[PDB]
Amino acid sequence: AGWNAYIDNLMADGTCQDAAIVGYKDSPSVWAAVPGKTFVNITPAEVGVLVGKDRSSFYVNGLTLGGQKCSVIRDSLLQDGEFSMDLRTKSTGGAPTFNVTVTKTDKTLVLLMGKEGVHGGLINKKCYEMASHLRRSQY
Repeated sequence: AGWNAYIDNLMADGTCQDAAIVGYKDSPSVWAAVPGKTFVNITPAEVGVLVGKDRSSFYVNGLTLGGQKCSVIRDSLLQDGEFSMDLRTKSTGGAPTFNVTVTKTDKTLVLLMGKEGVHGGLINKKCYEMASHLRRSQY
């Protein structure tokens, strides 16, 4: 329970602009998300591609989250040990892009988006430690 607590902790820093906890087994659904941003709009369909078996067009085609187009920098989402995927939003001529990290637990996907100028290495670190935290309550 209390999935909002995890979102609140992830957002306490001020360096992040979006975060969401999404259940992806059977019937994917957003369990907790930042109101009014992009992750709150993820659809079961996009989730299907994330935990998806076909991970080829990822590097050369990217993917989308809550409608937002993204590029894939690294994908170890299913590879054991790491369990995370690092993306960068896709922007227009000169629009600022943002770092995104997706981490997978037993039952959920933890997503985090940083603000402009925040290192990916940091978004990844916070997402990763948060996912580690949830697998302990067997989630």
